[PDB]
Amino acid sequence: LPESFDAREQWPNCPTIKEIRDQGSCGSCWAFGAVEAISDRICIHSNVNVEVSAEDMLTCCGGECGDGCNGGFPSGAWNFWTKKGLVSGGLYNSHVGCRPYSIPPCEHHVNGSRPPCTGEGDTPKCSKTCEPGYSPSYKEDKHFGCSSYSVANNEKEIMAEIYKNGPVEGAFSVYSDFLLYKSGVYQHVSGEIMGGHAIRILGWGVENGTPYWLVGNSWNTDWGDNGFFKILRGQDHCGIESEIVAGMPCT
Ligand SMILES: *[C@@H](C(=O)O)[C@H](O)C(=O)N[C@@H](CC(C)C)C(=O)NCCC(C)C
Repeated sequence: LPESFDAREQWPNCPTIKEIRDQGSCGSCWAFGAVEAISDRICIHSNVNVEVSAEDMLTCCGGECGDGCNGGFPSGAWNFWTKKGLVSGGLYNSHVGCRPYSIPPCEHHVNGSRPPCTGEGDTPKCSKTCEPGYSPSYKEDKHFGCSSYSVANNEKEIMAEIYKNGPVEGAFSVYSDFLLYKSGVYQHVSGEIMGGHAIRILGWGVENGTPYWLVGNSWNTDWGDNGFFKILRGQDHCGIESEIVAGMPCT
């Protein structure tokens, strides 16, 4: 394994790997970490560029994944992918894919032209139909996964998984001092705990002797380092290595 690795550069033909989405005022991170990583993997193991609908995951998985905008279980989301599959769907107001995201983007602890995020957003309905003008039908646009698994709390194994199969989904404990992240390798030094937050890990590296994980957040591009952040690697820091889930697309 190399000292550094960026999935964005290792797979130039898979643009989704470098895109950052916005969960809006909804606790749907569990669904985003998943559909983002899944999109990357569908592109990596079929070389087809397709943005998997976060809308489909968040609204149609049900209790098996948790409680919609109230939070969910990452590994459950990958399970739903292997059971029911996922349709395509782009960004809010994009009109791309079968089911585009229906929750408006917002400012996540930063100032901007967007409305501030307000954690109070309800889970949209599970509508099994594609937006008008889209083809094929909801049923026909389903992308299925052929396996759903959990990577061990092991740095080398997690690095190996990403190295061979692409980005994975993970989760960590967010503390108040993380909200203001801008650059460098994040390390929790103070602040109360805000709760668990699922994300997408697409690589690793070392910055001034400090090893880290290259992570993609779901709070838009004006947050952090263009939507991404780096976090201490090798110490299960604030749980970053304790909940790694991924899977493979059917061929
Ligand atoms: C993520 C978000 O910030 O939108 C969201 O809070 C979430 O999925 N939280 C869960 C923690 C996981 C990432 C480990 C969560 O709290 N859900 C588990 C409990 C639900 C009420 C079923």
